[PDB]
Amino acid sequence: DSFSLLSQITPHQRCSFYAQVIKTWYSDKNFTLYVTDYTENELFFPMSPYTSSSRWRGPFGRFSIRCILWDEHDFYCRNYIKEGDYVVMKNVRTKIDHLGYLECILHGDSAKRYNMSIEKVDSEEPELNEIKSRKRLYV
DNA sequence: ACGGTTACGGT
Repeated sequence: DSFSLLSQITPHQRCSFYAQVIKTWYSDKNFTLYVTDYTENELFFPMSPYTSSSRWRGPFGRFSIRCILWDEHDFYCRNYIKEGDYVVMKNVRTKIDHLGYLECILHGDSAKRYNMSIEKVDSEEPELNEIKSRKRLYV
């Protein structure tokens, strides 16, 4: 395998990437992240800066992807991965939601068939240098 | 059934 920029991923494949967590949302069914590497993808939602009432502060346009975490991925991350953290996600599955937007999914995988994972990366890892420099262009 | 639909809500 190898890592891809969010700009390079497409629907219905397995992929790995480094990203920054912008937004998290827990429910009693799953844990959801919205992550960016500050590269654009035409299948991402165009986040608006004009919204009345939003805690989103960017990036705006098509720069972030929703990640739905199920089961062990959910339970592990829900009280651990926080907005602003950096993460590395490996071998996750992509699909398209009902409105045609790219989206990434971590199903429960007890049989350990897929080797999926998500861990925090220390804010200072040099693997984050690109995300950090690109971010400079949008702030 | 292996699920949750919409870019907020801020649980």
